Amino acid sequence: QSNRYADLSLKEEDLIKGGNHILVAYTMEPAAGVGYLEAAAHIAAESSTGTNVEVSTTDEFTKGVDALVYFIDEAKGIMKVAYPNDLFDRNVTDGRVMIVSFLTLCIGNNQGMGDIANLQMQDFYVPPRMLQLFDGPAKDISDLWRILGRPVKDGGYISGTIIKPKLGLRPEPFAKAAYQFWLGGDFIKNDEPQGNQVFCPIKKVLPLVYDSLKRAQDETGQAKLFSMNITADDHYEMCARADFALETFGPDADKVAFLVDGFVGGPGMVTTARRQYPSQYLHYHRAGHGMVTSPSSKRGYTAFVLAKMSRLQGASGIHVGTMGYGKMEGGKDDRIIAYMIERDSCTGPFYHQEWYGMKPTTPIISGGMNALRLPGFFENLGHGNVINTAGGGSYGHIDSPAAGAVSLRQAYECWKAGADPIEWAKEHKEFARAFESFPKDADKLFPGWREKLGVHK
Amino acid sequence: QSNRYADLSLKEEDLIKGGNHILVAYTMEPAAGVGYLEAAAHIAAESSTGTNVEVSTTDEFTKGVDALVYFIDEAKGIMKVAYPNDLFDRNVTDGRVMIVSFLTLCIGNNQGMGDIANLQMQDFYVPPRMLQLFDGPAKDISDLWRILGRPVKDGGYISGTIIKPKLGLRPEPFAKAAYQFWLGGDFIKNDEPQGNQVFCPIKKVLPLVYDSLKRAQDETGQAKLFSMNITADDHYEMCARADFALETFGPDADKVAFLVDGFVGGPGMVTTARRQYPSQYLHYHRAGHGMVTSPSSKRGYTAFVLAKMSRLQGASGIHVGTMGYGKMEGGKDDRIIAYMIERDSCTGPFYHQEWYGMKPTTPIISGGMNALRLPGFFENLGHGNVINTAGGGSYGHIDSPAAGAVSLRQAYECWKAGADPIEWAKEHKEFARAFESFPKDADKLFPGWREKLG
Amino acid sequence: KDISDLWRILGRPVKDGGYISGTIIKPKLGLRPEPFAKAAYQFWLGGDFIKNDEPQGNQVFCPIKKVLPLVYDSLKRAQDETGQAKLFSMNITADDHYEMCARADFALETFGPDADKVAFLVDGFVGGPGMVTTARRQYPSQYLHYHRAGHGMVTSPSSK
Ligand SMILES: O=C(O)[C@@](O)(COP(=O)(O)O)[C@H](O)[C@H](O)COP(=O)(O)O
Ligand SMILES: O=C(O)[C@@](O)(COP(=O)(O)O)[C@H](O)[C@H](O)COP(=O)(O)O
Ligand SMILES: [Mg+2]
Ligand SMILES: [Mg+2]
Ligand SMILES: [Mg+2]
Repeated sequence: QSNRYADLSLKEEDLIKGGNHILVAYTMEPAAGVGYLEAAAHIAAESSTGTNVEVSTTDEFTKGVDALVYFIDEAKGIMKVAYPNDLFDRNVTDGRVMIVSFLTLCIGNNQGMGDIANLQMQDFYVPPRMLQLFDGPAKDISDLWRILGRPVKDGGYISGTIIKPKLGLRPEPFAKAAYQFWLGGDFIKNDEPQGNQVFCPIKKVLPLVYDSLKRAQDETGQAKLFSMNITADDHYEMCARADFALETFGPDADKVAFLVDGFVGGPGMVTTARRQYPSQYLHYHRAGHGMVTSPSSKRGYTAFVLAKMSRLQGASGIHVGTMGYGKMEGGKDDRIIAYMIERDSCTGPFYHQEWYGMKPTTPIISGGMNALRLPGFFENLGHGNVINTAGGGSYGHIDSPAAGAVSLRQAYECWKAGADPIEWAKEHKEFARAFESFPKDADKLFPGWREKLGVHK
Repeated sequence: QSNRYADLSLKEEDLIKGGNHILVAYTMEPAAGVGYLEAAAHIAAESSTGTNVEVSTTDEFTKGVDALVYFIDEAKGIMKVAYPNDLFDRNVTDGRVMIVSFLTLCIGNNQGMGDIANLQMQDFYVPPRMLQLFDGPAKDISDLWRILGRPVKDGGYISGTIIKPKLGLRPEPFAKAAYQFWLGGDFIKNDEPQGNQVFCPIKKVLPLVYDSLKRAQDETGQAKLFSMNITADDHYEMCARADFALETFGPDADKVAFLVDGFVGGPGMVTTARRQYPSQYLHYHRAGHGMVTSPSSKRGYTAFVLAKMSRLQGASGIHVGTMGYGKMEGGKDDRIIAYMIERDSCTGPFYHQEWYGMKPTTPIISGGMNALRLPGFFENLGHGNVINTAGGGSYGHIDSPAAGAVSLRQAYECWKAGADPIEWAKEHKEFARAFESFPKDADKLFPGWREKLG
Repeated sequence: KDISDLWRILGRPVKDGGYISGTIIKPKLGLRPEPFAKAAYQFWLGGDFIKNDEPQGNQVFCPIKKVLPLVYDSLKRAQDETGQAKLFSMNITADDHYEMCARADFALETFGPDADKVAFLVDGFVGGPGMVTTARRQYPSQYLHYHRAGHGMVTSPSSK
């Protein structure tokens, strides 16, 4: 099928300039005894206009929408395919494109082919017209900065946490833990699985959470933010939770973000939040993604691809990991993921992308961070225009959750001032106490801290 | 954490009899330098009530809902976890459980832990009360048999296809292609990506397809079935397509199945079809699943787990592959996947499951099949109470799509009669002509066929 | 839905699960919410199944919003004490389609994790096919209890 579904003489520069194709770059390894080009061509066919044999029903018009392999490097195990724009599904309702079609064609059936050892998407290019037909984000970090009374341009670090334990707190205990963090921090979110468990019903816990928000706001003089999980199988269940949340928070309802477990939940749930509640910050939680985005995986698509898709879907923010600075699987090069979702112009691993003013998706950092690890994280990224949720780093603090929230903020102020963390600790109590809260991390990152800070009987 | 999130003295037999836990069996390999139990215990914690450090907010009540490792085999790389039922989310609207919560906890964050090399679910057990709170299927194959005028019990083989090419046919060509197959076959479905492309809009093609269904019904005197793709990001787009489909088919609207790309589309799209249009057969298409279900994968979950979940979600039927008899990745032991979704009582790789009358999900066979390959597939499976869609096997036939449909039916009749395929071909032209349509398959499966068939 | 779904909830064989004990709340009209809830609790200590009498709904002396949460408390209390599941069949009969749905929605929300144990009773003969289909099509996952009040006006042995 090489003759029909491959044209290795096409120039990528031309395919991009034309603006008539979505381009996709994969890593690929063919099965034993299978030629590399024929594998790529079969993938292109199975991912667009054909199957594994000739069919009587094929006409010449069909060939015009064939996906085409325009580049392969067998030595490097790379293949690139051009997908004509007209292949992708459109809403009958409003003509917009849908991400589920992109997934179906470009990373659907080709993941189960017997003649393919493995196939993973590394990057993709979206031309101007296709980008115009995606929803894109309706809210972004600047809306949160505005609420917090900080500059809508470069408003900087937003301190946050997840309520701990991840499951098991009853309504009153849950509301109290929320209150305690907000005395020092900006941002609280449900842990990914917390919803309407029988031991902590939503109708009971949420009004109490709002009371905690009000009390913290009155006492601190600062606005507070809450990100609520509305993930659910039933579309109308999602809307029921959402409707109840906004009514409950009343005059502070703009401060309610909606969290959706978008990876295991799928594009449907993300779009429900985005289209039915565009005026609420949409928080994309990627739980489960590791099953394909892991460094050891040669299937599906990468974390980078996921983040870039989420921006098109209309996520206000998305988890991008800790880039090797915490407890999940990530490395320092993952900073490109944040750049791609927050900048108007950025170059991915294979494709440069212009966003033409589409709103930025906030990079949200979570997973094993604390005040001691943050200075190193910020140095790698180059800035702090982020939301940083730290469950362990906050509730794990020896003094209080509030002190934990403060320690996170002081760590950012330390890095921003370009100061020495140990010396910074000498003038910032909460930050200093984080060393004693997480001594194993302290010994590794800042050896000799006990001696320098006078932490001894 | 081992002391808290593992109790290897718990008896699995007791955990099952109690009916208070969902049990899950994984393959697991810890990261380098990490002990197996400490890995397992950490996995249990991250999948329920805790994190990687102690927190001041922990109370004693939280421990009662801790997930517990109750079994490990470091040598075989197996671990099993008991998840208390109360952990899982419930609708405020109607109290039922949701599959996305099961996914979030049992195969969510645990796929990205740095101290875990890999982790994949092999099987799970659902106790009676949790099962009562799942939607389950509302329609099944017996509903199709009833329409087709066949016994609602063991109605047997349903011949089918996918329209080929998978993308690109315009409305009139598309509808004409549909008509040609139905002259011989029962069942047509959209290929997984076909919807409202600009070269073939739904409002244009669907009325033409219905015309094709009517012409074939009048001419064959047999009822026909069509499975339409309604997959879409927007819930209300799905409903727009569904509403239009039912109105268009009018008095035959009961013969319309709704196809959903449930893996890439997610539980949200499946439940939209299941709950808003329960009286329509819901066809679960598993496009994308190979990224975790592949034999080469050590992450996510297996095809078996996926299929078992789909039944809980309320799929009327789901793709289960060709079990090593076609072009995708599958083997003969995959027949257990079909058994688990269609039987009332079956034993999985790790757990026996009673279904207590929940409707069976139809095993749908698709992917590189033709009349020559079917006899081997049926012998392995043991029956033909299946829907078999063959795109290439049908439109690939040298004579016609109708002839292709007949050859598929004749292949089932051959196996059912326990006949020799080469000798069966001597009395069935359509079946015989399938040898010439796919000579390469013919040479492998039936060497010397050219001489015997002349 | 059918009786096998009820057998399943009750933990009995889904095939030939046998006798389901039940009752109607007495007096047929007149109990206030607390008295009504108490009567429900008392039967459920021994029985499986309770249903509204055919006319009981939202009378001014016993509003639905008041009584239904109390009935659910009684169902829970009986379940906890007997270790047996209990069933309740609620009248949602009403002229207005949207009144029926309001009652149905409120009932399922109220019963929360036990909402599958709520049946919907419809006075189908005097109420007509419209009301029956409303329950059947808008709430198919809830057991539909057809009450034939009024039927005797034509079905009587004396009727021709
Ligand atoms: O459940 C958890 O583990 C977290 O709350 C982190 O808690 P801690 O702050 O206590 O570690 C986050 O949901 C994960 O980090 C998500 O991972 P990611 O952002 O990589 O997708
Ligand atoms: O798109 C296709 O390739 C098919 O129409 C097969 O066409 P052919 O009959 O022409 O091969 C099916 O969708 C796949 O088999 C799905 O795979 P699975 O059932 O394994 O999920
Ligand atoms: Mg979490
Ligand atoms: Mg297909
Ligand atoms: Mg009565």
